[PDB]
Amino acid sequence: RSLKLLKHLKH
Amino acid sequence: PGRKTNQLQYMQNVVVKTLWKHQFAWPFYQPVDAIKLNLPDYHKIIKNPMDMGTIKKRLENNYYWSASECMQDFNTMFTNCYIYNKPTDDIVLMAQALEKIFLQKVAQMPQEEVEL
Amino acid sequence: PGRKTNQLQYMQNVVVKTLWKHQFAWPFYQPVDAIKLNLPDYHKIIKNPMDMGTIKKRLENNYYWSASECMQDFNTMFTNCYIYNKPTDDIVLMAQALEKIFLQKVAQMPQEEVEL
Repeated sequence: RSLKLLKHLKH
Repeated sequence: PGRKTNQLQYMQNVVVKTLWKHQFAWPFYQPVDAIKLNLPDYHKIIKNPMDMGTIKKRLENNYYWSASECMQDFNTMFTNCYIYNKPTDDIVLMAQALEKIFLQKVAQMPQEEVEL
Repeated sequence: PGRKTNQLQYMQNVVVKTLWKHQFAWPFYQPVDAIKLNLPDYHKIIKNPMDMGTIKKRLENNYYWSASECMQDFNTMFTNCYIYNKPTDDIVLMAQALEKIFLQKVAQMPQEEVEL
């Protein structure tokens, strides 16, 4: 449920 | 291209200042980069991108003529998030929490816009 | 050949439990998916991936012979994050905050390991 968040975090 | 107004000062020093410090604001600090974030359908779905970093810079650069524009940019930023993402995604729940605070502050903004 | 020890019970019911509840723990709940997340050099650099979901499952299924092995997995998880990301990235500061709590909990673990 957090994938876009993880993407934002990493990038 | 813009002005100083009482409502725009409120958007900058109350609305944006509060939202920027919120624990859920960070996904909205920068434009969505669909290449780096691996979102190949983002621009197909979203034709009017907006983010809070752009809104903040517009306020700091006196880009806006009226607070109505800044409020609409917030509305666009939030609505884009709901259109693109699933209602169960955490980012949507974060956007909703931010939008409620936005609306609470908008309820308390000076009601007549006055150039300063 | 795993075991059930006082220290491993502490790792599960204090260390994992405490860290999972922290607001910074969510990037570590599942293995890093380098393809989904667009990190194409991730497995070239990180050859021993680890995450807190794996650690939790290992404790729940008596995978470890000693808590020292579980502490090793936590160190791998934190260090992978320190290795792969750049020094000023937010995720590194998040991992540092989690490691600080990890070390505080480890300091309060029973010092001699006894099989139950």
